[PDB]
Amino acid sequence: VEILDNLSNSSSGLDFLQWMCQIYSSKSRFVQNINYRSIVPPFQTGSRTHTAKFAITYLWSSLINCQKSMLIDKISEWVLTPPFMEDAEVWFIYASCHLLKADTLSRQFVNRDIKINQVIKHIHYVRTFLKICLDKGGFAVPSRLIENQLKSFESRLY
DNA sequence: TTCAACTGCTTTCGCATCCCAACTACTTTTCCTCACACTTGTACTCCA
Repeated sequence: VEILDNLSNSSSGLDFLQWMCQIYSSKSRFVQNINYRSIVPPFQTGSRTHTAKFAITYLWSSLINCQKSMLIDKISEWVLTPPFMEDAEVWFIYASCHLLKADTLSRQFVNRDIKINQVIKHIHYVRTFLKICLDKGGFAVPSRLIENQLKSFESRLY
């Protein structure tokens, strides 16, 4: 919080969470037998079947940071690369990155054969990443309320 | 008097199970720093 809420010559905290998720990337299994001294899982380590909290804070705070910069392609290219096949929160973020492109591009700037179908691609990415998010374990989304927003992107498109 | 397998031959130079390692633990190597129980007088009166 100190780098982001300093704002003077700041890295805004996002290059430091990038530092955390580079050198503490460890897909190793949690051996669950040794007594643990000076480490604890739920806030500072990142084993297999547990995404690290600095990893998902790097995903939330770079989606929100990219929204406020209006580069979403570059986060959507990164989230593509790690298919965390053990959790639903990364897939909700990956579904929500495409919802933001499907939100931004659904203004149409007229009152176009390529402007149409690209939004349909992002709408179909949301409906298929939210489905695989909901098939996983516990991450309860307002899955009705998001469908009201995807249809609203298409009614503006028609 | 014939059928059917065993048969060597196509060119001409030069190209072309055992080991290791990871990280985190627990442990040993010792050396340094003090206390805890014991005891005789002395002190303050004790009873003669």
